[PDB]
Amino acid sequence: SQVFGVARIFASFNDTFVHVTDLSGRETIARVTGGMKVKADRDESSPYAAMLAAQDVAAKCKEVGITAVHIKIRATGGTRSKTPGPGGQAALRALARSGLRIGRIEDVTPVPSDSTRKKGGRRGRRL
Amino acid sequence: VVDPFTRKEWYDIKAPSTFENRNVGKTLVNKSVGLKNASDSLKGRVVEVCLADLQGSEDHSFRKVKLRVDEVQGKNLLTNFHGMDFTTDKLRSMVRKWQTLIEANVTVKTSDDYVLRIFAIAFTRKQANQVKRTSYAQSSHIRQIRKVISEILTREVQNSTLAQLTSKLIPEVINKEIENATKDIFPLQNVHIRKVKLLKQPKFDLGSLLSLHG
Amino acid sequence: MPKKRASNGRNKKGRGHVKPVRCVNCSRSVPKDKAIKRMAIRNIVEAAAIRDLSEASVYAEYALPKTYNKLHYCISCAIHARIVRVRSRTDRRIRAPPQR
Amino acid sequence: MVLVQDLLHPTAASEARKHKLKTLVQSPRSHFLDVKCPGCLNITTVFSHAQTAVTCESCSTVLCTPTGGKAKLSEGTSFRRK
RNA sequence: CUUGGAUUUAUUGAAGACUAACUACUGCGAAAGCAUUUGCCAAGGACGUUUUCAUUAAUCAAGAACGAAAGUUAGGGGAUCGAAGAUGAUCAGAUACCGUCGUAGUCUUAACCAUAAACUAUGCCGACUAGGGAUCGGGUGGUGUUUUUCUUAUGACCCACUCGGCACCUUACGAGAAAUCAAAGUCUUUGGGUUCUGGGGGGAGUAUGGUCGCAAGGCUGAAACUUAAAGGAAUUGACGGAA
Ligand SMILES: [Mg+2]
Ligand SMILES: [Mg+2]
Ligand SMILES: [Mg+2]
Ligand SMILES: [Mg+2]
Ligand SMILES: [Mg+2]
Ligand SMILES: [Mg+2]
Ligand SMILES: [Mg+2]
Ligand SMILES: [Mg+2]
Ligand SMILES: [Mg+2]
Ligand SMILES: [Mg+2]
Ligand SMILES: [Mg+2]
Ligand SMILES: [Mg+2]
Ligand SMILES: [Zn+2]
Ligand SMILES: [Zn+2]
Repeated sequence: SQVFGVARIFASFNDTFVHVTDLSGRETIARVTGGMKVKADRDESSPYAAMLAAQDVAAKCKEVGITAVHIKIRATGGTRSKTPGPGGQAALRALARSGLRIGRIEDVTPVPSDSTRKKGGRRGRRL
Repeated sequence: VVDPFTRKEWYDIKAPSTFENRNVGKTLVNKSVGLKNASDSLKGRVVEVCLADLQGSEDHSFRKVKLRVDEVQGKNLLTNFHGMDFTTDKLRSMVRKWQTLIEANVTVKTSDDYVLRIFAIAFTRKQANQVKRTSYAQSSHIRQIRKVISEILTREVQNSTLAQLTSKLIPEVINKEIENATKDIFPLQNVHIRKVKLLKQPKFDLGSLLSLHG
Repeated sequence: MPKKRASNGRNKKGRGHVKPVRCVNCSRSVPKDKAIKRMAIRNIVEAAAIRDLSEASVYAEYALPKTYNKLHYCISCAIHARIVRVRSRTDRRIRAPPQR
Repeated sequence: MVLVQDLLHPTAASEARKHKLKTLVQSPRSHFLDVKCPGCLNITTVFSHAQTAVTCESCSTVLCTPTGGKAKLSEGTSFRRK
């Protein structure tokens, strides 16, 4: 009965994605991003924008013909953060509100075994 | 201006019969137009889905299974356990401080030309009574355990022609065996397979594949 | 200038010079001892959002998993916000885990 | 242990506790366990810390496996003390 | 910065990197340093020992062995960060942060170099002095507990003692200028055995010569002249875009 997707929320700092796909992954549905719904450069990762994006994605899904999703969350990963952004949670909330159903939530952030050299240099990033 | 959302074709994902259900869900592709065909495009599509999705029960909500599309037969598309997996949020909780973990990787040619890499995580046990905050096994002991695990893998992969191996993996029999083997060296907790990766593969072997589904 | 501490970078004693770790926030190379290793075991869903998720969702009980991030901080960085918390001379000797 | 220990005669317990060296006089606590094998009726005066795959007088029976300290007496074997 | 879907989604391939989680007041190594696998190759401490030699021992100016990083020559690669350099803001200005990019490298392989806050800013060997628990590696004893294939026997703990290295509290009568120190104690109640180093600050790790180097530099190392303080530790303040 329930037609599924995989939500894929790439929640980096300074932008969020919501990238709904089929179960194989190849054929997408909607790729809606934070910077797409709020033209302010700053307001990309910002929650409201993320929420809007999520809503848009949901709408797209509805148009297509899908009922449920599998939340996968990706923080920037590897050389950066490994910390889910400000607007992943917000996006999720938005999705929930939309009524597009939810099943099996994961964080598939690519946390390495032993990364190749990080940002900054040795003395780091000195504001 | 094209818009290929109307120009689409929906197909149903057909799982192997080792699990409860032989049907995962619903994928899609473009039509089989001249020059670029549909079946061809399909053959080679990895559906990574939960093992609780297939089996039904929440005991196997600690697992995942990559499923590679091989044969496209009458819309429905037959897949093969291309991989077995743990999602990050399962094994991350099991790695806790103040107790040693034991990984074990094993390359194994099955009876068929299918080089399986099969992993095996196994944590060390905080015993009953223990006041030593730590439960660290000696390096030597750990090594021994790893060796044992490898041996086990060699025994039970290689043998039984790959399909059967998957089935065996399914309800943790291998893990249990490993645990049993260990108990003389060191007690251990959990003990799992974690992943299954795959290298080589021969001609598609269509008849054989079919003989799974029936 | 006298020694503030006996330990200093702490774990390095009878350990020549250990391997290092990169900080989360700064990406400053900090030795994996003078490190400040807080363990962020957050739930994958936001507190108020959990209810929403439940309302949305299929199944019962659910995974509702936790993300696991062992965060390393370059001392200075930690002092700006994190668990550090500048103590008095006599209070520095106390190594017991705070709160609790 | 404080002020007036009276050091020539300790209680034997203390001596037992302390290192085989760090008493009044040096005196070891290794023993010549007089082992009998299951086979031939003859007694081998086996030093308890063998350092050797201890055969019998002639027959290849294997009496004691030399563990780092005291020897594990291989299988169901019987022994006298010293 | 692209959109003539870059990014994002999914399978691969190539390359050389690294080797998280594990990871601790944890372990080893003469230090520098060393954490995936298995294997190989030798060496090593601790231990245990009713084994064997009998002064072979302790420390060391000559000389020797190693020796982080960078740099260097010469080879491979180059992902990111990234001295150089481009470049975008900010300020009276700012070739500075911040920002974006990013040759050399970073990483490696063959040669060097021989320096570090190579810092425990604590030479080594020896002995003795006060409590305590732990903690790693050995080794004893427990009709202790569980494993369970019936007694088991290994294993793994529990407890006590044992020797061993990378580790708290009080009084110090011992110390110490004090922070503090169970050694930095057994020193004007001055002598266990040794090597090395220092003699107000600067001038100066310079000049010079030696010597060592491909170089960069290293080891070695002045004086003239100058100057009343330079330091250390803490105390009270004042202050801090610290809490
Ligand atoms: Mg200061
Ligand atoms: Mg000074
Ligand atoms: Mg050491
Ligand atoms: Mg060092
Ligand atoms: Mg260790
Ligand atoms: Mg590892
Ligand atoms: Mg010399
Ligand atoms: Mg170099
Ligand atoms: Mg820069
Ligand atoms: Mg400028
Ligand atoms: Mg002078
Ligand atoms: Mg001062
Ligand atoms: Zn930082
Ligand atoms: Zn005989």
